Amino acid sequence: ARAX
Repeated sequence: ARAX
């Protein structure tokens, strides 16, 4: 999500 935010990281990927």
